[PDB]
Amino acid sequence: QEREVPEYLNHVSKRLEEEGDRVITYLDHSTQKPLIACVEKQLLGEHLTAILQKGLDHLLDENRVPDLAQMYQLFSRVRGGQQALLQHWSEYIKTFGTAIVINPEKDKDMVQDLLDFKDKVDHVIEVCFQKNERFVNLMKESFETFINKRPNKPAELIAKHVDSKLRAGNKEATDEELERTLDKIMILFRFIHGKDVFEAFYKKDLAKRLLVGKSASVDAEKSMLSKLKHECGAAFTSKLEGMFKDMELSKDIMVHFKQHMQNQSDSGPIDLTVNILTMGYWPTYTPMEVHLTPEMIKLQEVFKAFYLGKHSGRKLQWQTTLGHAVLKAEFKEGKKEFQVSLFQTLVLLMFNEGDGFSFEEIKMATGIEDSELRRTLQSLACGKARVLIKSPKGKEVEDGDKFIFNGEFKHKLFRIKINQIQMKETVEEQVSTTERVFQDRQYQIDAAIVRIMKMRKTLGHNLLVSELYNQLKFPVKPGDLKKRIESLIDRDYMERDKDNPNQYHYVA
Amino acid sequence: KKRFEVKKWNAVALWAWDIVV
Repeated sequence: QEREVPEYLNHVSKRLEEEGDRVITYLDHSTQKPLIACVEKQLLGEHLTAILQKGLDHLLDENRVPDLAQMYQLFSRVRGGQQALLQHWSEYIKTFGTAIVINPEKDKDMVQDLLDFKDKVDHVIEVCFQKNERFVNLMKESFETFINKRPNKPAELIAKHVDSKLRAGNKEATDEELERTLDKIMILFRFIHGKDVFEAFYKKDLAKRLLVGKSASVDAEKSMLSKLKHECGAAFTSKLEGMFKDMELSKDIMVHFKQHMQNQSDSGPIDLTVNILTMGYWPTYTPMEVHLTPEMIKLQEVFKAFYLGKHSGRKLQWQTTLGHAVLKAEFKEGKKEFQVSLFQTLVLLMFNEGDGFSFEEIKMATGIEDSELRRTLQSLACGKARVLIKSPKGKEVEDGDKFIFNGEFKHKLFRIKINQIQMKETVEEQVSTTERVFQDRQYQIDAAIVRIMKMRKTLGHNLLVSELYNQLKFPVKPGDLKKRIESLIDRDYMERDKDNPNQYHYVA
Repeated sequence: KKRFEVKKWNAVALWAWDIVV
């Protein structure tokens, strides 16, 4: 009640260490153990909360690994002080994890902080708790109890950060670290719940990663398929391996077509490339109304011709906007090459035939929807206008864009890769990619509950929730439980047993 | 020949079903 909690802890440490040698020289061994028992009651006995809540969490936040190990000793010797240690420090885990994801204004940085708290608690176990396992039990319990509460802020932020770690830079060439931080991804986000939204978003992420730019490594994606195969269903990693098999099918079609133009001897500059896919293992894509230069339409018909062979049973529903393409660009003061997107490639295709178009037939002769075309003009316009030049300036954009293509263009590099768009995405794009999972759980829980009542006739709702939580990779809301109860009654697999929702039957 | 001379068009797309449900 005079010194600080760490000061009193060091005093207790040294004063207990005093009482040994008193016996060692002169006092009695058989009263050494009564002496330490009494003294430890006098110092540490009956003070296992006012030392062990604040002065625990205070010196954990200060993270003095010496005194944390000191109190670990000083409360692993004592009568039961490690129980107070486990409870106070585990509540400390829950709250000091909870100081991340419940913050809706602070979603720009969540994943790195989660990694940080994971790292800190791991280090406090491995030295400050000296690889005891009770602490690990409280850790995992506390983490899962925490993240059952917010499922679909983290898994989406986590998916974006997983994709961010799946980028090809010049800074990283040791994928061993990215293997190790990938191991931390798997282990740490096994605490994070709602993995179906992460799963579908990772379909979106491999789409946005292959379709523009290039991935961090081949073995990185292979290791992720093998790792995410674990901890989820074995029919939950059928689509991803289907992605890479469909990519190999498209490459084999590429080899076949290149061999079939080996005797036609292409020397022309105009290229067509379609990597074709099936809708069972990929993100779904529906064509949107867009306008294509008629030679591209000729290439579409060529694509039909080479499409109709090789496992016929095939019928066109083409996409002609989702790729990125390399293009040479005429300007004054040099001819450099652009790596750009099809939304912008059509823009640049019209800025060959003339300079002087306006947003009316830029809206029309592209055909591009408003949501895509605004963000198309947020790249290389709404700033840095030396290729396209848009009459509204700044973040605010009005419907009056007047364009005259610029002769002037300056940069110090070749292969001018100015392409945010397809390695970016919009808010309602994310929201819609979430709703394609929201009322997609419907058939999942439908199948699960029809199988349950086909297995056990009576099951209260507080047990249906637990069987579903056992079975599924995401947490099911109480609203969705009412939703499936009512729809099962609509399709005659439930009857309310005893005229209340307490129990049910499988009678129609 | 043009203000962008066409060197590469590349696309990703889906091959679709053709059997009755």
